[PDB]
Amino acid sequence: LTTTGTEQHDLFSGTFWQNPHPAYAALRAEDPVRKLALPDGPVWLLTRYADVREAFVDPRLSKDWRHTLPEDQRADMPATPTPMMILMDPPDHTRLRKLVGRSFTVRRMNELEPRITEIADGLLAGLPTDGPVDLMREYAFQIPVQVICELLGVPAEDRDDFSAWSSVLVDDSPADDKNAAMGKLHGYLSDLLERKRTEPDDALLSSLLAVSDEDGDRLSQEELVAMAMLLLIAGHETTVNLIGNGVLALLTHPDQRKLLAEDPSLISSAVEEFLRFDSPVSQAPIRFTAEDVTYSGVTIPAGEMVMLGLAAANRDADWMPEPDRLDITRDASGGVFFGHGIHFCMGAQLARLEGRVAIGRLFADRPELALAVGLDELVYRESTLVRGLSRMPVTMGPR
Ligand code: HEM
Repeated sequence: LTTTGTEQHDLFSGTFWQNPHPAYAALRAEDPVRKLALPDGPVWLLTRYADVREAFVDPRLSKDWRHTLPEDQRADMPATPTPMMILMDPPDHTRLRKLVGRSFTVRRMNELEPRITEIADGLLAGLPTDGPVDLMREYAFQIPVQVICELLGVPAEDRDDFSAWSSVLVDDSPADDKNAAMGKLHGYLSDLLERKRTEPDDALLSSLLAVSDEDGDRLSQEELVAMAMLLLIAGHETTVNLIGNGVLALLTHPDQRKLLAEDPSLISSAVEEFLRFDSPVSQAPIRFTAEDVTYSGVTIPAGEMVMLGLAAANRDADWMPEPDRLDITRDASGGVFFGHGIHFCMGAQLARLEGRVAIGRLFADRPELALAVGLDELVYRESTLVRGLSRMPVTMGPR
């Protein structure tokens, strides 16, 4: 629907998709705990930073879908549709992350910088010198999935096929295409595991197979494929939009772009602001209420679905002073863009690394980069959990 009073802004419909921020601010001020009638049913939205951050660590906001279901029917059901950690609660979540963390290390993420810088340069060389091009499809879409390929150790021949299948999930609409692309990804990854079981290498897939703890416990076929699938889902579309929204932020702010060109080393700090200013994960994945929770005088009953407004919260003036202004020189301190608590983005370090390499190399390579269309001529994807551009037409300019 829409907001109410003073002046009303569209929600998850119409004008919302071009700029959801005026709508986000109205909610924060007038209506911060709101049951929203969506296509996929009724979900609650928390928009105030303080509530969002609290909700993240509150155990009463569970990742278990069974909390919607009555008492006597929960014994029947699995805790998860697939054994992914983002859908799991403690202590099951604790064991899974502990075991994957033995392979998906901050070191391994950081070790990819040379391989990341290669992928970026390869696409930059493949972009035209003269004339307009689509920066989303021809650059922004391509970096993350190829980083994910290097991570998992997907064969070089099949990398372009892998890239295409994942892009169908990122893409706007068709559902059957999204359901079948999942199918041949899940097929390819499961197939790949067994090939790495007899021919191992230095890549993450082969690394995850051999993982043990103190007790001698490991990962089975189910969990390994589910982790592979999650790494791709949670790390492709999300990273694409950090690159996308971040480049947009610079092109639509001539002052800040001057600051970065005159001082390239600001890029690490710049990424941090792009994540706060225009958060690619607009709302966090669904949480379910185990018991009744109260926020801003509104009680969400037990069994309801809750989304945490990350993009909204990151512009709360109670947290951040002058929060609508883009300042790359800022100090992040507690941006809920990577989440907060037990579920905090497990690939967050890879995400920042890809963020600085993609955005930093591009503006170095193409200093006279410009938008090819007006800001109101830009089209965003109409998806709940994402803020992101379907296309970004840019002129590369001379030199
Ligand atoms: C800048 C881009 C990214 C953003 C904004 C982002 C955001 C998030 C957020 C908000 C969560 C928590 C979801 C929740 O609490 O419901 C999350 C979880 C996760 N992200 Fe990311 N992410 C990004 C990139 C990546 C990358 C590159 C990877 C690695 C391939 C990754 C892997 C994960 C995983 C595995 C989780 C689940 C952690 C857990 O629950 O134990 N993400 N991400």
